[PDB]
Amino acid sequence: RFLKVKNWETEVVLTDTLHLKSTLETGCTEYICMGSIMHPSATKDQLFPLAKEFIDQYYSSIKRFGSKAHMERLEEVNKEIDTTSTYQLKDTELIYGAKHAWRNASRCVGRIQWSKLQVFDARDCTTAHGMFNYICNHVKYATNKGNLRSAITIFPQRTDGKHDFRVWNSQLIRYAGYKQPDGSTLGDPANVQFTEICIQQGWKPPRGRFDVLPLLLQANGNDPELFQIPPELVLEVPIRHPKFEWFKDLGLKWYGLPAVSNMLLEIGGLEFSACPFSGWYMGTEIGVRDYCDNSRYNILEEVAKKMNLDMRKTSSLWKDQALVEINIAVLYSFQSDKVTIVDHHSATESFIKHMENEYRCRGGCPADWVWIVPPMSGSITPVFHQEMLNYRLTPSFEYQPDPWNTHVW
Amino acid sequence: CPRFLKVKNWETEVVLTDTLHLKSTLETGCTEYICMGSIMHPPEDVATKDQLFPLAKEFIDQYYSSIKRFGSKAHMERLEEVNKEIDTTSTYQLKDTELIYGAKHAWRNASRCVGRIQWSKLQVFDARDCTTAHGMFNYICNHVKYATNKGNLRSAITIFPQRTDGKHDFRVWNSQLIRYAGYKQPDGSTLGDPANVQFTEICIQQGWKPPRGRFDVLPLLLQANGNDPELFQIPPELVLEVPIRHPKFEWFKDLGLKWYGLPAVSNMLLEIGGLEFSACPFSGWYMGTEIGVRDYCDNSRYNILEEVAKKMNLDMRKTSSLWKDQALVEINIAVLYSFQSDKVTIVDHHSATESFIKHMENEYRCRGGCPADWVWIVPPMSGSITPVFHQEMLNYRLTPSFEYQPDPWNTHVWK
Ligand code: HEM
Ligand code: HEM
Ligand SMILES: CNCc1ccc(-c2cncc(CCc3cc(C)cc(N)n3)c2)cc1
Ligand SMILES: CNCc1ccc(-c2cncc(CCc3cc(C)cc(N)n3)c2)cc1
Ligand SMILES: C[C@H](O)[C@H](O)[C@H]1CNc2nc(N)[nH]c(=O)c2N1
Ligand SMILES: C[C@H](O)[C@H](O)[C@H]1CNc2nc(N)[nH]c(=O)c2N1
Ligand SMILES: [Zn+2]
Repeated sequence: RFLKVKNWETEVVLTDTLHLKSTLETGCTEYICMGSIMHPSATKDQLFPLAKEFIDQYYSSIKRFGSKAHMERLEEVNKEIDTTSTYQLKDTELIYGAKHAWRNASRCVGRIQWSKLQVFDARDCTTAHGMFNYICNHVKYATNKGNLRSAITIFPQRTDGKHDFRVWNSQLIRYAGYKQPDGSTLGDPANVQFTEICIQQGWKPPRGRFDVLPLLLQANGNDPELFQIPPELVLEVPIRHPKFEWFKDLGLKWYGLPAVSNMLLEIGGLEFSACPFSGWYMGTEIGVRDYCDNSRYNILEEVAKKMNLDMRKTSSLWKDQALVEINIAVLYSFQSDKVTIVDHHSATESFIKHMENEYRCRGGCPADWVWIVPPMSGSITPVFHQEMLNYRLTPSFEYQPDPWNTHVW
Repeated sequence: CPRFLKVKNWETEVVLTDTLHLKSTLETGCTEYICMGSIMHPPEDVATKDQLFPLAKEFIDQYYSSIKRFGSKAHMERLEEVNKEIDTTSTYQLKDTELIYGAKHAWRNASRCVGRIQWSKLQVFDARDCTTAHGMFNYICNHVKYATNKGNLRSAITIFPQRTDGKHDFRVWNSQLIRYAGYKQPDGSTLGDPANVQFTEICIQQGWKPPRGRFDVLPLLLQANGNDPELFQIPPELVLEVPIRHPKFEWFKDLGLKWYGLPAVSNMLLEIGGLEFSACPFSGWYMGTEIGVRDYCDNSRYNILEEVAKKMNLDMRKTSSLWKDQALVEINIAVLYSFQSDKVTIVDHHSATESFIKHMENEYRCRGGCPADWVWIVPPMSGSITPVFHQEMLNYRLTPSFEYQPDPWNTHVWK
């Protein structure tokens, strides 16, 4: 059936037809909704229909469905799955597939940009040194001296599952975290385990509060190897406040490049287990989650001190006041340093515009309200009031197991 | 369906196990292929004899389980008596004990409510003997007075007679017992609460003389036994109101804001053992953000961010200055301060969400789960600095329950 989504602020109703194209499960049933669950629950035989479906939609998008090129491609893929139990994507198909995995990513508020994605083909890579080279070039290109550019680098697909390419870092650029003798934690507490895996592999930690982790790279199922990203490639921003001159003395910094490296890109039944991709930050990612999550850098109490706020009762909203100032600082700092960043008002506004675009030209836009609504000031952004439908379209970005749980050394 | 479902808290790493979902009784709107978790709402006839039997037995079984008398002589007798009632009259009547149990559990089961730690402390007023709109008015006035308690709010529900053939419904036409009027002007501006223009126009048609002010309490529009609804003014002394001021900004009181103390939902349907109570107004107390963020700062509501931003002398040219967010916090500080100062019960969103987590954990432990709607439970400001943001939740529908129902002006057959 045709499903309707309403905006309760504008009373705009949109009609979703696109959902009729899904086949992958959401996790929900008619009786139980798993909308807030973060991670809900090949062979030649399985591979061809998937390949067939992807090839069909590719030639549908370039308006040549049933064409000779289309027919020959379908035949081509058949013989190759037949004789090798896999197949290789054409360049045009790789690029199409990567852009549409982004386009279909229901948890991403940045998708108005989806067709502007620089795709780096790294499928000829064979070694960790090779991966390091490709990743360094990605970082340099994407960073672009502050004028950030969306990019994805795609390493060889899975074959037998014993020769996977993996970036072991969850993101390309992150700060180390150290368990202190006295029980506390220096740096990013979320990364303590990974940091210690790096130390155990020979990494000499500076034991500072913002130490860029090394890359840990696995090529063709081999033991991973360590590499330091050259520092001039790692763009960082000191955080200061436009009114509070004491804010710089907190000693805060962050990296300019958000780059997810632990996901799996699926295209036409092929699995790309190493596909680091990057964009630019929304301010709240740093200001709210990275800095103020209790399990992260956790700086609210400190900032509240310097603001001289009364912190005895929660109903003074002292946390809320500190939160807003921290996020003002982050936006101000990046902007002052000419580093691309978007505030959550601008981003969610762009997303509503994007949704409208997709409903008109595509018949829908899969979207995960739980992830799209920002972690602060939710209802004064327009996505809070926007009904969204969530469903799974392929090509897609999927989660995969942590490498350190499925790798025989 | 799997017998055990796990939910994780991503801040504390606490994992909880849900078995209660197995008792799910009707549908969420989601399917295997689409999730409607952010959809707000995903024939004038009634339940037949055959439909009512299993629904009644299900509820009676559950009641006698709760009082540790499952399988008792009293249990088997009640089943038999209920079965006879449905067989001869094609409906049945709940005992007072069962009515109270059912109401408390409809609240316990309400997946969109963050205040459920309080669910067993609910004063139930049995108004099933009511026959006229004047009588409904008396019952509602007593509810308001009891629940308000001079500012020491007490949660309460008043239950009017159940549905019979569908042509004799009791309805409160008001969506909430206490709301402010909205007035659309010829030039397109709105006075008062813009959300309430439609209902306000209905009241005016029915004979209400409008003060045409910014905070005019609407009259009750009460429908008894399927008759045309009738208008009543709640005695102003029963409507507790709080003027909004700010502990630091002396100019904040100059905005002339106030709000009412008692949040009371009156447009929902209470379903117990297959019986349908189409008029069941219930009330609790406010969480500050309901007023401070939604009523005051929604663009479609009172929309005061701009005016407050100006008085705060904020740079309002770039959104990236977060002037809106800064004003939002100050407005919500003002609301909590004004309620506390006047000793009217209110809870801040930090306290409420912390209590809810403790509640949820206790429910998983004693009941095997706690259905919760994340989209509704997480507050409309500062989401991730509240613990519920990081809590995975399962949403499913248990009965007894509160359900939505059509607006009565859309369905009513005028006499
Ligand atoms: C260009 C600017 C972009 C912006 C402003 C943006 C914004 C965001 C934000 C705020 C999130 C939530 C992140 C979190 O809470 O962990 C997110 C998630 C996500 N983004 Fe985007 N993004 C951008 C680019 C991209 C690109 C280039 C891709 C892929 C080619 C992408 C794919 C995804 C995916 C798959 C997620 C979900 C991640 C997960 O499930 O953990 N995004 N995005
Ligand atoms: C006692 C203090 C209570 C608190 C602090 C509280 C808190 C809340 C809040 C903040 C909401 C969201 C309302 C909205 O955004 O429109 C809500 C919804 C709800 N509450 Fe509670 N509540 C309380 C009492 C009650 C009682 C006494 C009942 C019923 C007996 C109840 C049943 C419900 C229901 C059914 C909803 C969903 C309303 C809808 O779908 O529009 N609550 N509650
Ligand atoms: C439970 N949460 C654990 C967690 C903690 C941190 C991160 C994370 C760390 N560093 C960077 C990110 C970037 C997310 C992102 C990706 C992209 C492409 C754009 C963007 N704005 N933001 C995410 C992810 C997950
Ligand atoms: C689409 N949203 C429209 C809408 C607008 C206003 C209201 C509303 C108006 N006045 C009062 C409320 C109270 C909701 C509530 C009920 C209860 C029992 C407790 C509580 N804290 N809050 C809700 C509900 C819905
Ligand atoms: C579209 C979305 O479902 C809608 O705006 C919801 C979001 N969450 C909410 N949460 C609460 N408590 N109250 C609401 O009215 C809403 N509105
Ligand atoms: C339990 C819940 O699903 C989890 O905390 C989610 C909520 N929404 C989120 N939204 C974004 N953008 N990122 C997140 O990590 C989360 N975490
Ligand atoms: Zn769902």
